[PDB]
Amino acid sequence: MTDRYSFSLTTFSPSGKLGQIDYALTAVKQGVTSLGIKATNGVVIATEKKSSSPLAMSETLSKVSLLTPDIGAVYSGMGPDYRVLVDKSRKVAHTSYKRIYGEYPPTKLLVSEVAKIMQEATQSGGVRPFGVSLLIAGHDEFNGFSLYQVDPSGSYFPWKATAIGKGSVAAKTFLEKRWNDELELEDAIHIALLTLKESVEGEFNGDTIELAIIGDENPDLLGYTGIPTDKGPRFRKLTSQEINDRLEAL
Amino acid sequence: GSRRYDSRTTIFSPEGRLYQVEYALESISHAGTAIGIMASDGIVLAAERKVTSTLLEQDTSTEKLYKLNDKIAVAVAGLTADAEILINTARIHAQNYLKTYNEDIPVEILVRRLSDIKQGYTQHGGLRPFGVSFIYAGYDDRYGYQLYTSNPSGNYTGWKAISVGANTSAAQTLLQMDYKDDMKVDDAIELALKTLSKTTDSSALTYDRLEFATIRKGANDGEVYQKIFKPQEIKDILVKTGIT
Amino acid sequence: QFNPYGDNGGTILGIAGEDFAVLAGDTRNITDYSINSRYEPKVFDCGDNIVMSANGFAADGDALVKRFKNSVKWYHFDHNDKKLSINSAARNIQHLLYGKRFFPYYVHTII
Amino acid sequence: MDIILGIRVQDSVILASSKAVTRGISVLKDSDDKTRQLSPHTLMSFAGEAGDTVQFAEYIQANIQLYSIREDYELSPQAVSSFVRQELAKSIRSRRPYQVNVLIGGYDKKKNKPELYQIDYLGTKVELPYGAHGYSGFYTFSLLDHHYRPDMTTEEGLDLLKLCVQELEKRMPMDFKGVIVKIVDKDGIRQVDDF
Amino acid sequence: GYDRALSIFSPDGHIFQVEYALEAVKRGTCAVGVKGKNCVVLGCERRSTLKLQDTRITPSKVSKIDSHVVLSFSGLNADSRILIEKARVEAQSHRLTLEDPVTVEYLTRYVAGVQQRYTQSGGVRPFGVSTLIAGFDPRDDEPKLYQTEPSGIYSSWSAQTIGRNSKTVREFLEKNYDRKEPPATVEECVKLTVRSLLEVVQTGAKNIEITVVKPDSDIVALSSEEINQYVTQIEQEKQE
Amino acid sequence: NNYDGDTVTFSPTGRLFQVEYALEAIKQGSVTVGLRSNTHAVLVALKRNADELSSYQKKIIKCDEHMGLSLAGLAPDARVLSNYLRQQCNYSSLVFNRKLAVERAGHLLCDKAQKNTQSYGGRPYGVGLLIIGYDKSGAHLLEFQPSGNVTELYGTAIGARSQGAKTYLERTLDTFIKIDGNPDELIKAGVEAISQSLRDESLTVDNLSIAIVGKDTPFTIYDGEAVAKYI
Amino acid sequence: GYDRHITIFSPEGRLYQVEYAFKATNQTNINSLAVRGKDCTVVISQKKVPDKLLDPTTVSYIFCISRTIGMVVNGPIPDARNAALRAKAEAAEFRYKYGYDMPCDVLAKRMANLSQIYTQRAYMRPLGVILTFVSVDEELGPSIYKTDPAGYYVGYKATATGPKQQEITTNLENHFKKSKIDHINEESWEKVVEFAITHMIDALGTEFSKNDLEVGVATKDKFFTLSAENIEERLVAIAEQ
Amino acid sequence: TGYDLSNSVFSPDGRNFQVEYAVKAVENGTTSIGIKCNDGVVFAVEKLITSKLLVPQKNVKIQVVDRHIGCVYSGLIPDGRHLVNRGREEAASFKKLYKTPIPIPAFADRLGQYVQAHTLYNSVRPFGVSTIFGGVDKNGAHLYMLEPSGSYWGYKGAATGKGRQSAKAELEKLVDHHPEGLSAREAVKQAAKIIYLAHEDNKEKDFELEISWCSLSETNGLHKFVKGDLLQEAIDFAQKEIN
Amino acid sequence: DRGVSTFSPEGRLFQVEYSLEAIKLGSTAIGIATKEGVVLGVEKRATSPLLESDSIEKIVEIDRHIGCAMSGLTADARSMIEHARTAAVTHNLYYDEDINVESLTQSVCDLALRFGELMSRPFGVALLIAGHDADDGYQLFHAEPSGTFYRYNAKAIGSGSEGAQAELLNEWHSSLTLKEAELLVLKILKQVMEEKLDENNAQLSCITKQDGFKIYDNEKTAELIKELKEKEAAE
Repeated sequence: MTDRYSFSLTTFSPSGKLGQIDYALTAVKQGVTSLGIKATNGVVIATEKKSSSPLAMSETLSKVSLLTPDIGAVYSGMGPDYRVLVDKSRKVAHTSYKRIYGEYPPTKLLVSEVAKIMQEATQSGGVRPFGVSLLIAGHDEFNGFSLYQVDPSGSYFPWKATAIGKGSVAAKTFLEKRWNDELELEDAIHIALLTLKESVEGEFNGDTIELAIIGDENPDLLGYTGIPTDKGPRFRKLTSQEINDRLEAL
Repeated sequence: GSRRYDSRTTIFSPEGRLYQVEYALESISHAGTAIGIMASDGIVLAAERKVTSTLLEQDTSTEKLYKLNDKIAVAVAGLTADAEILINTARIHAQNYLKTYNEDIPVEILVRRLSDIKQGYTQHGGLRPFGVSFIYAGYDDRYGYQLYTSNPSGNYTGWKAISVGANTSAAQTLLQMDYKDDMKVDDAIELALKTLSKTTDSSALTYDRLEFATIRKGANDGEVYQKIFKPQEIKDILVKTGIT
Repeated sequence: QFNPYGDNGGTILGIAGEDFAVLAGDTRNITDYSINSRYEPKVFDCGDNIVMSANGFAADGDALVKRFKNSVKWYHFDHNDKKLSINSAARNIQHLLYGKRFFPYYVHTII
Repeated sequence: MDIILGIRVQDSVILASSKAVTRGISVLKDSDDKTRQLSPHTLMSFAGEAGDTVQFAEYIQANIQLYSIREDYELSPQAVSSFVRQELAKSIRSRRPYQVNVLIGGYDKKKNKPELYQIDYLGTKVELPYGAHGYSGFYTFSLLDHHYRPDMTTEEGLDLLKLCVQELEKRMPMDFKGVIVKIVDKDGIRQVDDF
Repeated sequence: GYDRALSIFSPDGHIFQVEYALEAVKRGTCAVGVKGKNCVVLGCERRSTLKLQDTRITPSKVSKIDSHVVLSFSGLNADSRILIEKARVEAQSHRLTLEDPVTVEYLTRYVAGVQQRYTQSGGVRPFGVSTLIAGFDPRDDEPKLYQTEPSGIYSSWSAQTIGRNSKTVREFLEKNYDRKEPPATVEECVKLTVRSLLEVVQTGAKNIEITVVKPDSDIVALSSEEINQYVTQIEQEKQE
Repeated sequence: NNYDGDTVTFSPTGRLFQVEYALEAIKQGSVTVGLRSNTHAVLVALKRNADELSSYQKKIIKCDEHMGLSLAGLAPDARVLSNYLRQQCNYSSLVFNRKLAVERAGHLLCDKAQKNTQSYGGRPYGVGLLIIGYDKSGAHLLEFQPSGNVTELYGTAIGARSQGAKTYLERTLDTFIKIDGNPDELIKAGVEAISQSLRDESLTVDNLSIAIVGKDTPFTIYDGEAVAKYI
Repeated sequence: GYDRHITIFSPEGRLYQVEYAFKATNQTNINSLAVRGKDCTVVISQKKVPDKLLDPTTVSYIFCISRTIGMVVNGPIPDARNAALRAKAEAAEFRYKYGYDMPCDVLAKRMANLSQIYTQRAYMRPLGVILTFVSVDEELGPSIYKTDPAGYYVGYKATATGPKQQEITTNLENHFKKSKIDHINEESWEKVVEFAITHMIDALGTEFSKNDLEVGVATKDKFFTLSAENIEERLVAIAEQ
Repeated sequence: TGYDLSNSVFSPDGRNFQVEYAVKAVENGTTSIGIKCNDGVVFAVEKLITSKLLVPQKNVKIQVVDRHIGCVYSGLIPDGRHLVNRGREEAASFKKLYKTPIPIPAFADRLGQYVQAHTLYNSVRPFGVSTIFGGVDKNGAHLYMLEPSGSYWGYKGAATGKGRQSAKAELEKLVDHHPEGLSAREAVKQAAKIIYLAHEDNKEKDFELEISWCSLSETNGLHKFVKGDLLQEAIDFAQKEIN
Repeated sequence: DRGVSTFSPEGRLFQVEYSLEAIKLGSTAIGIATKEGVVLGVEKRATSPLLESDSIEKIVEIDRHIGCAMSGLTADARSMIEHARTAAVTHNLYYDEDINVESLTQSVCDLALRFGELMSRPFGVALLIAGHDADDGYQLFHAEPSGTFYRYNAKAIGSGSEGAQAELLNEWHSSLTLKEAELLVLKILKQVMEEKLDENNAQLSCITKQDGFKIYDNEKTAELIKELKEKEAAE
């Protein structure tokens, strides 16, 4: 009994590659396309809710997740791996930050913590790397809006806009043409919806697309009043109805 | 049992080298070149980013150059995430020393402990080594300005000028050719940028593919200042030496 | 509060001659002002021609004697049935007693 | 233990420490040296609980000597005193704290200044022109408040000390059997033999 | 904990991990120790495909373990630091409990024991290091030189060398060192030591280090010229 | 073949080869014999020497006043197992004031050996044991094998060429089983049984080892001049 | 390829051990199906007792996890019981720690997480089972949530599992295309059971006696299984139609 | 391949070959059975007489757990003992916390979960026994059989080892011919017969028969060994039937 | 590869058997028991003439009444000696007496199979343990990395052992004097040694009840070598 796997399962080959990390990235390649775009007054992250059977209720499977009231995540690769990373990311925001400083962490620092967790699955004994890439969008008081990509190695990079998974080469090209430093949030939502049509096969409506924003504070989403300095979450998931409203004027 | 799947990361080859250390060095040799040059009045750190996209957020970015404390910085060649693990360790180590002795940590002492951590992964525990080489740039009141490198073997050495990552062979030859002991910081800045300019695998060296830092005696009398260059500052210093 | 010790009374006595030795003890056993038994032996043959008594708190006395008897048995097992000499018994018993230096056996022992 | 004093003058630190070691109604020894050299320009005197004092002193000595060899370099008096403070501040919250008070007198060769640190068993550190632990301080502080000058010579410092030892031999109820005096300056540590 | 028996026996009765550790020693820069009548000298090659080295700050090859004992080595540099630190800690601990600095034999026996332990513990590989340990026992004037190797065996030597091309320089010392008459001075002993290194080294430039250890904790490193004087002078005695 | 790397691996026919190899060290072991009547139980063991200059390795170990054993195979493994028995007999005495039933001794040994056949990293014991004792239900003989199988017998033998003694004892069954009230006659039959397993050689004075336990007889071991009576 | 023996990635980014655990899922050759009523959630699974020596009452792949949650397993019984014991313990602990009954979807997520761990940590094998959890949730209403050896899980309008799962799946999709709603529009659970059995019959093209099926029903505040008798009474009503 | 070299590895069909290899060790063992009866259960087993030298009656193989449960098994005997030791610890801990003796279904899952746990890791080997066990609790009699995979079910009657097929056929006849039930004293006799019938598939060495039972009316719901007159009476009824 | 505690198909432990090969490569050690004492002698075998041979320590004191010589991977022996010394002194502390030679040897041998996956491999050194005690007199034991130990009237271990042992088979009788045994050890050592036996490359020792365990100085052994050649010449 007990874990006798205390040695690394990821190691250097003679050419210098870390095979398991490369292979994890390959699993990310097969994954469904997701992307993020940074506007001047917001960030949008989106992906396709590709359902497994039509008997499945795909509203019960959220690919875009709130981490803090001002930070959201989306991924490409292995869904189950992502789900547990979200669980851990949410928790580490509290244990390693909020319980200490009385406030939620800034985006890059939370990203830093997730990256640490993913790096450890690349070196610790008896585990394989996480088979996902994350896009994390957030806002914080002193850095404003930001967007980060985190890969299976634990490496992360800040982006103006990017995409991952299946059709990411084509989608990165599309975004290069359309991105400028003057995009207003609504423009970035529209560009996100256009880019995502390229990679989607079947139905393309508000029930097959999942899309969230980091934008203005939402006092109506707070749940209480009377603390002037608490103004509400900047993270908002767009509804099925909200997505369709934007698809007609497309 | 599990023995079947153990790669044995900490054994000697029949020649008496450490496979995983050698293979980690092979990995590092494909990373963005980083250069350190030491002058009588300061130190330069210059490093080349890994083949950028136009959409990368260049100004809120950091991949190559990190601050360990106010008197010490490192340039990274290898796996970024591996490097962050070691950097946080090094930052904590520095603060423990300051807490214990009420004095900033001597550069070598910090370098030695990080190198000892790397060494441990090559001798026990059966884990893969960190795929990282560092260039350390720092100042203390015992040796003044100092440059060191460490690599996955946990071996460290001091330098007047050194490169790590891709094309260190070409870079070392060029540095050897033009380096002089009495050199100033501003000459060293130029030497670093020209060396990257000639060894780079890209067509031309632009501001957006670089990180750059100096450690000078460059404020008010006897006290040391670290300058991590903003993108615009790299753009200017690139013109100011006539590479663009 | 619980008191882990009691006092079972009695007294013991040992005298050595030129080619013999005696170890004597009364056979009464008491607590407070009551007699528990008029015949409860507290002097024992431990093997290898050694007799032993550990007089005071009987529960401690019995535990000690048992541990020493067992010590003799393992001495044979471990050292090719060699006879445990009286000097060697005494030194062994010192270590049995001193092992509980901070929670003593409440006995005066004679072999 | 009982009497340890320190005075920092222009160019040196002087430590005076009583020689008596007493248990019950017997003076067991009258030539005890209540001091350890931590490095060639740093000296530590100590008083407090029997056994604890020497064990702590020698433990610090071993650590500083180890540091010296490792770096081929001598820690500054300030650095050593901070190390010592931290050890005592840990100790005070242990299962059994070191009940030891210390004075650290060192010559800092980078600054060319003598330095005197007073640290109690709680890890309470202070840098002072003159210091004392125990009942001694109740006489010597006010005496030194009066007679001490910042610019005194080593020789004026020794006279100032004679004044202290005289008062203590007059008013203290115990016979502390005189003091061993040591000077710490740019040339290291030496002992005055007729005091 | 990671447990693997990495040092184990092969059918011929060899422990390959220990023997491959010796290969790492063979690849290391050369090191020599020669004892005189009244001193010991330690010399070390430093390879010269490294110019732009900063010599003020690069770890030197001879390490003081205590004020009266020194240790040099050939093999993995990172491995050697671990042994030196342990040896340094043990030296202070010995002073603390025995109230006397270590004998050279004692310190050697300790370092050797550490090396041996790493050849029969799970989860660790042997040290890729051999060492020369030299000095003088407290209050003694008889010089001391010992060698240790990855297996943990240690022994005393009149003079000895380790690392690359040590077979060439052991050859030299074997015909040039007279047991009956050891280099009766510092000057003579340093010379013989530099002569043996020149059999293997190149130009005696920034390529030879020398450290001299005399009794009562008298240990001094020579700098370039003082060495260079020996280099020049021997070469002039050579044209014959 | 591919399935004999460790004890934690079944072969495709359901065999455990590392256990089978442990069994093989028993087969290269010097011969020993056990047999009993209704009043006594006896061990006879042929001791092996290294050469003419050496001692003849002990094969008989006392476990308690009423119990002991003989070994064939790896001796250090017998020392480990006998030491465990000594402890178990001893625990029964100190805690329950009760001499350990030979049958429980058997079950305890089976269970101890079994653990080493189901977990990674350990190995099976490489020794077989014959256990005799006299308890509250009379005389007993037990055969222990490192597979964990323990078996109660009237008589048996283990080691090289133990097949001869075992056939002899199989024929002699009705004779020895009723050598009650007679120590020296149970022994002689045991010494006879062991003789059916000798080759190139016969029983000498520093070569033969006998033990007996029974109704009014502590487990005692005879070697040297005290076995001359029997050759 | 040792990347085929433990849960590390293959060069094409795949986990073979997880894929082979999916193949063990069908070892029992049983099909199961679950549908939602208005008021209830019904699950049915085939019951096959080959050996005459078996006590048929002890042969089951349906489990009462809590008062409110039922679980049916597709996969070998030892792994199925392992999953059931764990889910029972997890549901009890949740109730104790948080003061309310563990929701079906939350238990599904929790078991899905445990399965995810076996796909990432080498020393644990995946369980060769698929787990269908059912309840009438106090917030969400009739609920079906299903777990697999990859650690994937999702809610369903209805679902099916086993070797002939595709047949049953398309059968059910075709009904929901026609009906245009999310569930069986029926008041009584008896009729939702009748629907389930009826659509299993069309899709598999076989008839069932009372001992060929096994049925579990979830309502507000209880999950229960049916006896051979309650099933016969249900078979009888389908026949008279 | 090499999928079969390490316990807990799925082969590409979805099998754990090490467990299937453990089953081979079980099939190689002696025959053992259990018959569920009116108000109880009966267990019997074939003990090969290796030699004259085995002491008759004194190498017992059926094992009691708590006071109301019998266990018999075929395969590697030590593995069976290890499993019963665990069963005993599980029964003690149930009784300690809950006071009532452990119900048979409850007991069956404790063994099941433990056996199943030995198919989860490559650092242990699966159990090389199939185990037949059961007894009487507050809900009546129960009989169970448990495989190396950890698979178990409730049985009307059960058999394993070399003669499992012959015994299975024999058991099937009793289940068809007695749909109202078999009495405990009746079941003891049938058990003897079936062990004798099943000994056909193993007839090199002759054998010693061993029987045990729990019956609410005949043993007061406790496990006892069948010896003496009742044993010989059933040996004779078996002898009669092979002739 | 394969686990460190694996049996071969012949029922032997691979790792133990392999350590026995390493011992065969070791320098020669010989011991002879008499009624007047036990002699222990070894071949120093310096790997190079610059190595100072008196620093070669292959004979070692365990207690006043117990000595030990070694052959094989001799660095492996440090911890066995350390254990031996502690077991001897500890026994004297607990029992106020000398520890039996057999008991000491059994204790050392208890370390031996404490390897696996406790140390990572068996010891690669064999020991000759020699001493006196009041119960069994002068004794010589050969302790192996198998955990087995054997009492011997005389025994050789190391490279020249199969030759030396046959020689000891012929020369040993129950009445040898200590002096006869010293010469015999010297004689058999000169036979199997590569280099020419002298007082610098071989070493003698004995243990007598009266003076305990002593290592002979080089002057004293030189004489016994001189006395040995004169005996051989004179017939």
